[PDB]
Amino acid sequence: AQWPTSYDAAQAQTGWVQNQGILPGMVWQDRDVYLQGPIWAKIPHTDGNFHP
Amino acid sequence: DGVGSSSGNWHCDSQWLGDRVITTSTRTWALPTYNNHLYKQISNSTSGGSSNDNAYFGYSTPWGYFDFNRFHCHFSPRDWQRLINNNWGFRPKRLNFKLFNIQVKEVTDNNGVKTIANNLTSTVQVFTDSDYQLPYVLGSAHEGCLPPFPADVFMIPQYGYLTLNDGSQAVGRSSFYCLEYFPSQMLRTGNNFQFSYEFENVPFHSSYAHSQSLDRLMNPLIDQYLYYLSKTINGSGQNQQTLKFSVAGPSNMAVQGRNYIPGPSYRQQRVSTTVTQNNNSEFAWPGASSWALNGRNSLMNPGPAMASHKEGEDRFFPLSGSLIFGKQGTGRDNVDADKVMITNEEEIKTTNPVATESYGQVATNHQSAQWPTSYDAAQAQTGWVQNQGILPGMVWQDRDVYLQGPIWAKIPHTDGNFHPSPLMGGFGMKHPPPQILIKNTPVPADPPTAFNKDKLNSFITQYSTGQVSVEIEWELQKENSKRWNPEIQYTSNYYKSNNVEFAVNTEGVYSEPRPIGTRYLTRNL
Amino acid sequence: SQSLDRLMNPLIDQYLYYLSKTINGSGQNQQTLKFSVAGPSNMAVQGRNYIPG
Amino acid sequence: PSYRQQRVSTTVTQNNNSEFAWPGASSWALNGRNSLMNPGPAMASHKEGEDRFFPLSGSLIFGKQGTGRDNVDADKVMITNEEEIKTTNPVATESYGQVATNHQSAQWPTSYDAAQAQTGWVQNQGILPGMVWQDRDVYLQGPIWAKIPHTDGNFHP
Amino acid sequence: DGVGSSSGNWHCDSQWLGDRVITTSTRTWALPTYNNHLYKQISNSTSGGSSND
Amino acid sequence: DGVGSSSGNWHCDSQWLGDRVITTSTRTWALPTYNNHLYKQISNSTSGGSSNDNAYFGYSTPWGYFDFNRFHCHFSPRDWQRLINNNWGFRPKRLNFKLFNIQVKEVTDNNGVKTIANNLTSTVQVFTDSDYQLPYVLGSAHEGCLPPFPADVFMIPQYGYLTLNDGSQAVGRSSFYCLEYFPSQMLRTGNNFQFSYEFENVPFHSSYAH
Amino acid sequence: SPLMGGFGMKHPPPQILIKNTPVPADPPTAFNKDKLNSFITQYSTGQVSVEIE
Repeated sequence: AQWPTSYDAAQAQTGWVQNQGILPGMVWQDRDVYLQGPIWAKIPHTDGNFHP
Repeated sequence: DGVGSSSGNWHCDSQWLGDRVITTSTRTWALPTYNNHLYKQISNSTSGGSSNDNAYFGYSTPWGYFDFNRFHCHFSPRDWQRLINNNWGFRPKRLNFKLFNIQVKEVTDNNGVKTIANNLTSTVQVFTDSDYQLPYVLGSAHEGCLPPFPADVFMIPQYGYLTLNDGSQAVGRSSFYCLEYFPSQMLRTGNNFQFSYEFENVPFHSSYAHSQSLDRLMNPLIDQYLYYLSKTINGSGQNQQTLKFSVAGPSNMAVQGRNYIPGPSYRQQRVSTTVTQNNNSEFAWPGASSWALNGRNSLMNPGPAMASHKEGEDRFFPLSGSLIFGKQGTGRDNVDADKVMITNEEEIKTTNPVATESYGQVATNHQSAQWPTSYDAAQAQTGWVQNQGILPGMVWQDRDVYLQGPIWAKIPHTDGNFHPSPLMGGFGMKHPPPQILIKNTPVPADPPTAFNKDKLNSFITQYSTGQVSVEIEWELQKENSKRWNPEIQYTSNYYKSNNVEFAVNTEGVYSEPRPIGTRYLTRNL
Repeated sequence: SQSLDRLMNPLIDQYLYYLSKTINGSGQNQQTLKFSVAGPSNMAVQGRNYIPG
Repeated sequence: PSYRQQRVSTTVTQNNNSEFAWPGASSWALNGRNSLMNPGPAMASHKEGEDRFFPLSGSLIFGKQGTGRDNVDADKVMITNEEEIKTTNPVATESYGQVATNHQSAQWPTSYDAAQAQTGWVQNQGILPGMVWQDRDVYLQGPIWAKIPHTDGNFHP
Repeated sequence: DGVGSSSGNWHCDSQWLGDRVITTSTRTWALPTYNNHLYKQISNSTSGGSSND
Repeated sequence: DGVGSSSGNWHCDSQWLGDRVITTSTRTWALPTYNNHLYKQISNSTSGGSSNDNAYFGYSTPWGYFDFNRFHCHFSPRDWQRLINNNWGFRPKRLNFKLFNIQVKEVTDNNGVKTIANNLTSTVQVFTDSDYQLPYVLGSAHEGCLPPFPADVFMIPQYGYLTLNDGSQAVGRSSFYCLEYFPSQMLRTGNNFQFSYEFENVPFHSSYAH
Repeated sequence: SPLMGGFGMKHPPPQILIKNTPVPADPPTAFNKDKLNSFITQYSTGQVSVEIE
């Protein structure tokens, strides 16, 4: 709000989130498979992965 | 049945054992006739022309349901104090549910005077959705729970559900459920109903606060064997670039290397309880920080567990990042701040980011010196991180539970989820306690003496009452801390007052004066 | 057959409050704090346990 | 995942002629206190073909034998580099990628409404499904173990 | 008979098996007094003069 | 339950043995609805401005209690004469309590005329504070005991208790008790209640003069 | 020994509490979260027997 001096005061501002990573409490569905689509894939042999 | 015999007993107490506590609650309920025994399609168009964000399509059913998904339904205030002052964690194990002492009454309203009489031959239908084949509405923090005070008589809420909508219209994928399509038994006089359920394995709720912060886990006496960049120029300037490194360092704890980082964040607008400090503009929706789904904006209600405010300022709260309860007798439309109770998660500030602050800063360019040409050279620039997703090495605490807060929620049946702890607090399960549906069996009035194929729409006015008992066994996690100084404990204030806290007033109205958390004891890390 | 933002009971209010007004309107020094119950008519601001992926 | 770090060159003449160790540090805050994002998420130290660049605080820096403790030169310290994990982890001093920030549209009724496609830089990216990464390497002079903080939740501790 | 006891249950569902399906339906009925407990002879003449058909 | 069957009997007499006497008393009681099923905070301020000596703070409950803590509740005047004219001392040993023949009535008061009818499906809740977890008010010489004459019908008194007070105000140490926080069972039609108790060892009362 | 006369005990005969179970009147057909304050006017009567040796 105002408080000592004037220029310091500023209204609430928001920004757009174009990319969002995983957060706790998130839920989602994986991509659908198709009759012409692939069946399986090999998970790369790495130290870590998420939802492979 | 009969004057000299009952169909059920008292059963209202709490038993404390070594590592277990068993709570039993008994209440008296009243069940009216809902929707005149009809299923009705409902939508936002039936309540005027609203915005796209509030459009819905669903059905209202003549059934009622039992709700005890709140902690005060099972713990007395003193029992809650015993739980939170002596245990590091707790979790439900199994529950027992009983329905008994059914009484069905019929009402006649002729020429003004109203008469109520017993209807001994009427029935009440009860079933449990143990296969989770119906929409689950117990995880939306709705009213109609068992009253916290055992002496109160409560009304059973009406069951309704929503499905897919396009504005106020439906689509072919929308589902219609008839609750009479579930097994129906024939009952005699004096019957009772009961069933048991076992809670699936859930983690203990963290009913403690951390005595250490994530950025202060090092030894304050010993240096690290790691170096950090401390100087880039000698100072003065023309061509003074250099690279100097230093050891950190109890005197430079900020730049020390660390193994773990604070959990995820999602920026919320900051609101002050001192109204003169807020901006002189209407910002509740404009600065709400919401999320969108299929073109519909939904408020980011509490959301990720984040610290409510920085240290030394409890007058600030996130716009929609905290649970807000209403005081006893508080209205429902545009009430003042003194009529509501705003919770704060200040305990988790040791591991979770502040809800009204940026997660941190990140580099947004490549600093470069002169090199061929001049305009190409640019100083280092950073940008604010307003939302940060999960990163490896992240740690966080979940939202606290409250005496007036919800207990459990149903995890949506989807392909994937991450850390399915309910955002309003509690235990998230794939198979939560099943919904218990109840309804009065319709009793038609006198039909005409000539056959008519239309369904009957003239019934005897009836309602039912009875007693309901729910018993839940909880597992306890004891504390074995080596802390020397005394801990912080929840306690009542000795100072005199007109009324006793968590009691009834002169008019006989029970009230809960403040919200009670669970994080009073402390532990390291 | 259900959306993540429409999992609540459309007939029963929540026991949680949300900030609904910050000024009385007109202006010079009109800051205030008003809270409300949501609310089948205000499903957007209801508290929820899970969020989209 | 990634978390942008400032890029510093071992060739001092290539760096900006200004004092930036704290100002461009890329830190995180807790209870009003700023703490350096010391090494942090495991990310590739530099792009291929340039080992003269290192992240500001994204690498373990050991001291040589007999090295002092206050304001020592670069030749007195040993800067590690995680160049091996560049096959799966993002470069520490680069953006994770680009994302769309608007709706491209053609003409349609009126003119000013029309807008070309625009993209923005992603400086920090959290965990997403289908992500894979390698953890930070261990060293002969490095630590062996650590205690996971006793909290309600953590990810990949 | 009695408030605490019923004489019948829900029994309304359908069970699907390999080569069999079992359907169960339960409804509530109302039965009035018909014809004032009398048997009555009826004919087309009692409803006017109709055709031979 | 039923016309042809009762749930309890006469049981009103006194048996004299060698060194023991057994007294049995049966009375008919009436229990109204107290406090409109509410718990109410009470204090001296609610009854005007009294002196500091009479200040109090407590609660009134919708419960009633049974009182037989008077000698005429068990001894007839002739039985009392037999006791005091022939014995140097006496003391209680054990007691048996029974509640039976419960009848719940509902009252309708429309346009003046009052009608009373049976409510066969209603229940009455009874419990004993065998752990002494509630304030004890039977040792204050209060009214509401069983009438000395067996033929009299009496009203069950309302239960209330007091706690710590500072004038008409309360303090943090004050306790609030809810009687519904005790075990509650589901009852059918025609039930009865009974329990036994053994008196702890007490000295004989000196029923003599020196 | 009680000053008004009699036998003083640490564990005297326990208090026996009794109450009529409330029976609410007809509730409204629309849900309301407030506790019910409309009950059927009732009272109870019976017999009590106490035997002391």
